[PDB]
Amino acid sequence: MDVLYSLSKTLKDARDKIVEGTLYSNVSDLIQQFNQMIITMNGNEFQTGGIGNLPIRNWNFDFGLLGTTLLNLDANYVETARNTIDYFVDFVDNVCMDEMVRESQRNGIAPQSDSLRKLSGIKFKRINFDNSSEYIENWNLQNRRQRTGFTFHKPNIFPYSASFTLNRSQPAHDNLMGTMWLNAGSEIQVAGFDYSCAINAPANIQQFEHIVQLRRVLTTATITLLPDAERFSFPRVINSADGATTWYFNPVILRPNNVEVEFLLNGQIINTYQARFGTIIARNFDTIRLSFQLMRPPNMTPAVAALFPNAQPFEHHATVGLTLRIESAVCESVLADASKTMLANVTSVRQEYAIPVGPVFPPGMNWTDLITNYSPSREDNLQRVFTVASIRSMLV
Amino acid sequence: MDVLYSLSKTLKDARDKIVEGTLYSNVSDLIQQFNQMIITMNGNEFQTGGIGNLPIRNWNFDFGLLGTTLLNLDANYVETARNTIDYFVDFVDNVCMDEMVRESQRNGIAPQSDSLRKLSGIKFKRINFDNSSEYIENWNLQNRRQRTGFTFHKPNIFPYSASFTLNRSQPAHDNLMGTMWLNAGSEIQVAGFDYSCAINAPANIQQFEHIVQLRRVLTTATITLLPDAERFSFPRVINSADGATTWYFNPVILRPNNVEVEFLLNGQIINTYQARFGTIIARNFDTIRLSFQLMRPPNMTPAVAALFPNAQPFEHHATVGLTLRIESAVCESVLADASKTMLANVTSVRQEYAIPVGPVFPPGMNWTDLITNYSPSREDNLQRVFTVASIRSMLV
Amino acid sequence: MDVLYSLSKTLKDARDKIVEGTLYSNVSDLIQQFNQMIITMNGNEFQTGGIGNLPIRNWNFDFGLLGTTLLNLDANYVETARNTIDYFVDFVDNVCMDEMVRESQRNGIAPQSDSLRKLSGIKFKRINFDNSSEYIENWNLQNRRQRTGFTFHKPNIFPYSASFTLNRSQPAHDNLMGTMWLNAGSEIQVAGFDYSCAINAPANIQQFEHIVQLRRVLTTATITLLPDAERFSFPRVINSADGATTWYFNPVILRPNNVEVEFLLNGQIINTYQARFGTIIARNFDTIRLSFQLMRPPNMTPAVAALFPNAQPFEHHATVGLTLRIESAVCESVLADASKTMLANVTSVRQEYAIPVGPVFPPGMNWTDLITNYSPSREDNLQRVFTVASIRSMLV
Amino acid sequence: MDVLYSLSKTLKDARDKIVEGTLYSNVSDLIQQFNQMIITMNGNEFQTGGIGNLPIRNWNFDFGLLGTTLLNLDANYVETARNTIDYFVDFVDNVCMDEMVRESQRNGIAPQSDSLRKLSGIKFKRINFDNSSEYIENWNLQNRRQRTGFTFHKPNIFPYSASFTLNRSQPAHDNLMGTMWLNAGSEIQVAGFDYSCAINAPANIQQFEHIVQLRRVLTTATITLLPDAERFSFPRVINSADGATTWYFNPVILRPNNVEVEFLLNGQIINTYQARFGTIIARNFDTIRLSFQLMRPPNMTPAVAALFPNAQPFEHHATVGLTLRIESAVCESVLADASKTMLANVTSVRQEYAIPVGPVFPPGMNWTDLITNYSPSREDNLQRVFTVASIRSMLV
Amino acid sequence: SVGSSASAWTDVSTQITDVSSSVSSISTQTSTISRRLRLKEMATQTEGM
Amino acid sequence: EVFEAGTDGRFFAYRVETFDEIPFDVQKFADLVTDSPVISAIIDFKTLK
Ligand SMILES: [Cl-]
Ligand SMILES: [Cl-]
Ligand SMILES: [Zn+2]
Ligand SMILES: [Zn+2]
Ligand SMILES: [Zn+2]
Ligand SMILES: [Zn+2]
Ligand SMILES: [Zn+2]
Ligand SMILES: [Zn+2]
Repeated sequence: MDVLYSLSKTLKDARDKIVEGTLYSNVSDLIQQFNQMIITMNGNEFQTGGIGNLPIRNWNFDFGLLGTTLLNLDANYVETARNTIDYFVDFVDNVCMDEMVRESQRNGIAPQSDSLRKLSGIKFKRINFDNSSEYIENWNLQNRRQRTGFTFHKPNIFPYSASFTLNRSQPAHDNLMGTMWLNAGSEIQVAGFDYSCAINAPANIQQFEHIVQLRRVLTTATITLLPDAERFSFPRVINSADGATTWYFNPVILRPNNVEVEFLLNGQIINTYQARFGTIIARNFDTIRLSFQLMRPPNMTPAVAALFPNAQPFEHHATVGLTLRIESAVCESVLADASKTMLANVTSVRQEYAIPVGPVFPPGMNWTDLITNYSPSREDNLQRVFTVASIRSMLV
Repeated sequence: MDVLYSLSKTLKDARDKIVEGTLYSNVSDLIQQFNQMIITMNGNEFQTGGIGNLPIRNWNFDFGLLGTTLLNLDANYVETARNTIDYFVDFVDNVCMDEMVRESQRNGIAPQSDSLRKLSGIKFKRINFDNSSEYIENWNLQNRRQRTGFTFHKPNIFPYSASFTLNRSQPAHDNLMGTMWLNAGSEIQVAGFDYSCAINAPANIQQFEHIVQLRRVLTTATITLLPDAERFSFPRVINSADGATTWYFNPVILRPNNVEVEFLLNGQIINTYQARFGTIIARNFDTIRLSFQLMRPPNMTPAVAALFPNAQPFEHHATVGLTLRIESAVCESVLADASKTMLANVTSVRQEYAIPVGPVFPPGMNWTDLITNYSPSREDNLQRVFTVASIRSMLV
Repeated sequence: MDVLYSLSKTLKDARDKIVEGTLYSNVSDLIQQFNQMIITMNGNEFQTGGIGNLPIRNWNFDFGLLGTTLLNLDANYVETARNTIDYFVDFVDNVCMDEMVRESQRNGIAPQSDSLRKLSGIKFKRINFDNSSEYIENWNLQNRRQRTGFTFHKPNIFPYSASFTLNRSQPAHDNLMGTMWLNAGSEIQVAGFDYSCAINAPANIQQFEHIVQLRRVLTTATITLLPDAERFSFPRVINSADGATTWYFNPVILRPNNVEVEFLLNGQIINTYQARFGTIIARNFDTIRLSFQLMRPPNMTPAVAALFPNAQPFEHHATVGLTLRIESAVCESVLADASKTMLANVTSVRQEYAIPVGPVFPPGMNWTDLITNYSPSREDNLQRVFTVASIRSMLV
Repeated sequence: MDVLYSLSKTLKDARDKIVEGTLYSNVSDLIQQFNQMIITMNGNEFQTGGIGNLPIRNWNFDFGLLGTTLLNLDANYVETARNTIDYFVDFVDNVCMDEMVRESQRNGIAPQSDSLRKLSGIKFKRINFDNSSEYIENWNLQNRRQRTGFTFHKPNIFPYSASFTLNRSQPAHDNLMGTMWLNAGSEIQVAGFDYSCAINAPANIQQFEHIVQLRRVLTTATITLLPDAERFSFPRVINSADGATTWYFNPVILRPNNVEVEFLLNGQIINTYQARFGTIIARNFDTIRLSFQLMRPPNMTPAVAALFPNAQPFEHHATVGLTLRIESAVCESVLADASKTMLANVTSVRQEYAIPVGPVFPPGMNWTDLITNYSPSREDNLQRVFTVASIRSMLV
Repeated sequence: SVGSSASAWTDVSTQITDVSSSVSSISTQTSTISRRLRLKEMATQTEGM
Repeated sequence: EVFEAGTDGRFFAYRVETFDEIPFDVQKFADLVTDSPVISAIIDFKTLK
């Protein structure tokens, strides 16, 4: 991985720095690294692609080196380097694609393709140089087993889940009490509804709770908490629990009461925020516990009093809500996120070449299934393919 | 700060570039910088303080120089360098944490911890090298009293405030007219509601205004403006101004009319946008003035006419919304935003070691309190701690 | 850890091989390694701390080298070596105890005692030699991020839980349908009972399902599956789910029908066994789904028909069972088993010296609580303490 | 086999002993053996896989020797040895997997994979060194036709069979006399039941006999014999012999009378145990004869006398039992047991790669089918694959 | 089912069972299946004569 | 590979290229026989061998 990353980085630096008119002092070290790469790859035969529709490609390297004494690079030097750069870029792109389309239950972190396995030989270690990207840095630290993490903007940590729970119900679904939530990406919208508006509840307070377990520990996370769940704020017709029938929801939004957000790690309360909205910080957690309450307004204007009678029928259903968006976080494991394109790259490569479904990843690289069952083996293979995808995107 | 940043940058470069097999030409300058740092730090005693639960730690530097004379770095070289780098990284992280948890009312831009004060001596200036990060670059500019610029994605510029204003009201709250808004992060949602649907208005037009005064000047801001405010488009039960009673809101959304978004700097109109939705540019501003209108539809189908009677009661209340999202901007002062982790890092470090509340920042590093009263002392201390946080995040 | 294990291994080899009359050629390499250990440890001061009732002990090393002059070892040589080995064994045992009684939430895999932290310095790497034990091999593999493996005989993977679920119940508990299970150690006994004997079932079949989620992935598992559950096959008086009353269970065992044992990994069926009893192999799994059925006998002899009437009362309650024992398995994470004495050693050391409860392990070193909430921090600390326990047991 | 085992053992020793900082005197002989391996394997082409989903893999060996002079091993030596060891371990794992998934009716003891057949040439005999494992030791001894012994904890010697024999029966199944047994793994539960409680039997004694023929001779066997068979001591609805109907069993357990356990070899009484319960030793046997009597209590209390009337109906049925557990044994032939993982390893390898059912082993390597028809060819193939599985387990 | 998935061709039924001769389970399963492969003969689902 | 069943209860698995019997794999003969073409054994295994 480090050798493949070094190949890609050398080629990117060759494209960027080997330009017409540049001082040779600007590229002396880069030219040395490029010539080392040519020297190491020369005389080696590579084969990439025998899986799905990825065609069998054979790579031979017999390229000449680059000059080292001129003062300023000219068009001749760049023309000489460009053909080698193109061939090497094609080779690296195909190696990255070959590695991205492979998985193993036993050793998912080890190279799977024949080409990357050959590049793990000792003789290719000479190609290795600066490993400065975030993903390669994490790769090396994690190989050494050092505390390292990835920074995500809008981490895709919650598998899709639109569900409801009815604590009070009956076959006619006319006097209900419960919670409905959407868990999607970095967003949690939860809404606790009481059809009776807590007329008969003790102290006229009804308590709703929502517990979300994250499949990986998020650290140094910035969260936006808002007191309304706009997703569950309009009339809906909702399938029953078993799909036997449909029930009617007619929300009237009351502000949530006694809002408490607890960020817990292994059942230990790490962060607690009471009646706090806006930006909050969750330093280290794997579980989110949202506790809110519906309180009857002790004083109601005539229209408000008309909304909530003493007994049934209940035509307007009192709802409180919360919205929790993870703006950014840090996680020791790789995740899909709104900023990076690693998951998109891997999925695109797998789909374009009809890669047969393996024994590790869900078919079609579905992220909801992947994050629902994010096992250590899946984490290993996902880190491998994501690092390869970043390496490839460095050039392609 | 520059010396601390240089230590962190040298250690990050050493971790990235000192890898087994790499050509020495790839690290010659890096090895020279690392040896310079070793020579400068050797023989010096440092102590990271015991503030809060942060442990007292003593650091002594007696390290040999990294070797030259290798064509390609080998495993022994990398092992020795890794031992030295590990010790130095631990020292740097502890110093950064010690500096992040301290503040002063006056001279808050200067180093607070003893370690960073010692590192600010002349004898350590040798360690200083490339200062390329945005935060260190802006630190240097500020030290030179030059123009500073921080680029934010979704700047956290609006303190949380969900409020309403009733321009026409009465105890019954059956015929109201006013505006209700939420200002959170980079988002402003506003909604002007008229319960009479401007039946008695001078020209069947009700004018609504919302002024948001930013506490720091934003430049080169791209803003998405959308017609409706979904946050205020569903039925609600809202406490009265003093909490004595609650009123009922039953919006029916009419499109906003004669929309007018003005971005003002020091009371002077810099940008104006009329009937424009989508992406707009506010080049330099510190105030936003949103003026919209509810125009009664001159023609109404029977269903529409049934919602808007000539007189009370008004069961359906006309509403015109507006959503304004600052997707990105540039500010001379540091701010929390979605992409960066500076605020989260500082808050996490303060919470982890139970740092007592200081005399500068609000308890818990609450961002709403911080930016509601973003004083120059707070700005100095926040820039200092954010720069230290970025320096630390380079390595942790 | 590797240095501590190397010390313990050297001392064990010295005890086993330095015997009266043995040829020096049988110990030449061992004597050289022992003398290297003497040289490395000489001049170093160690302290084993006073956590709990462990006495604070100070260790000084000023030992002369072992001789190399005798063709065959004699009584004097053995006695001198015995004195030195006794001191070193005392030191190693005390270090192992000091390490076992310590735990950390942040870095549990790193050494916690100051003695083992000092032994992790570079100067002690000379002591390191053959790492042939299973636990040290797995430690080294984990440090390199390689596929680890621990082979357990009767792995203690199921936390103790004797519970029941009543799918059909009533206040008088005379017409019940449900399941009762015991998941203890490597054993799962489950029994589905129907009081009506599926008289009114849709096809005279009552389906029972038991899902046991393993806390860690098990591989290469030999499993004995037997039809009947002897534990839930005799009359019982069972507390109600709320403890308000007691109900009577009077089983009559019927053969389980359509037995499907599924071994699932990430929800995917890795292994399936239909009506297969005896020894089966689950190659890789983390969940067990046992599906069985109570089928009403289509034909009954007069006594059998007498047991099961068409309506209540039901004095004999039909029951089907299943027993599942994991004879042996392989797990990447450490576990308690019936063969190894690591858990017993750690628990004994903690209890002997009255170690106060730490922040990681349950407050008895209780295996049920530990394996229930088997967090990654708990796993790291458990691996550390178990490795140290094996190192200590090499000597003590 | 010996060459493959020697490769695996050399690689295991290299992993365990070639570590950073260790004295070269600790590995001098090991380094010579490793170099001999390199010399012997150099210039040879191997191919593995091609059966089932096991992928085709080509191996070419061109490695330099380890000849660097040192006092203590350093990082360079360890890294070079690690690269070589990684390649060799991958090769050995693939060869072992290839050999495990193959079988032949004729000469199943001989190598099946072409890789192992090539490794069986004379030119590779140089690789051969210490053969100390139990399985390789037995392999070599059997090649020499010396007595071989595999020691099993809880040998899997009895194929699963839950059966019954009715010596007296009738269509109503209300007056039955017979025996029901479970022979599973190392456990034999037997229960002789008489519904009449020997009211009309000669001397009021009924005699039951259970003969169990072991498929292979067991020696030095430790057995636990217990009076009661808890599996056949609760009410039970059992199927008819031909499944036409179901009969009822309502045990009342009487202690077995005149218990004789005969361990026979070729029909000759080798061991005899009379009324002896607890731990017994069977030194050499291939058949077990459990003979026990149900004796009607000559004197009964009224409660006991109520259970056994002179004539029918017989609501309570007298039952005597015996439980026999083989805790440990020694067998010349290979078997599954509770402590080893070779059967599990072979089954996992065959299931993972979808190996087609061969001409020797039953589908899915069902142990019951294998041990029921444990033919000499099956025994040879099983020994081969188990030895290869142990060789692989040394590394993987 | 005596197969991977349920099918009317692959279902076990009454089979009063014959204790006259020591019978393997596989034998009973295959005989029950063949007695329906006869209806396969008379359902145009055969290949040869 | 040929799987074979009989109403008499006799089952045989073998290879086409050489007629040597194979461990009969029930649960595979069933899946093959539910869908794939079924061939009457006019020249059944014993006669073929
Ligand atoms: Cl965004
Ligand atoms: Cl046991
Ligand atoms: Zn964004
Ligand atoms: Zn419902
Ligand atoms: Zn009001
Ligand atoms: Zn109950
Ligand atoms: Zn019968
Ligand atoms: Zn055991």
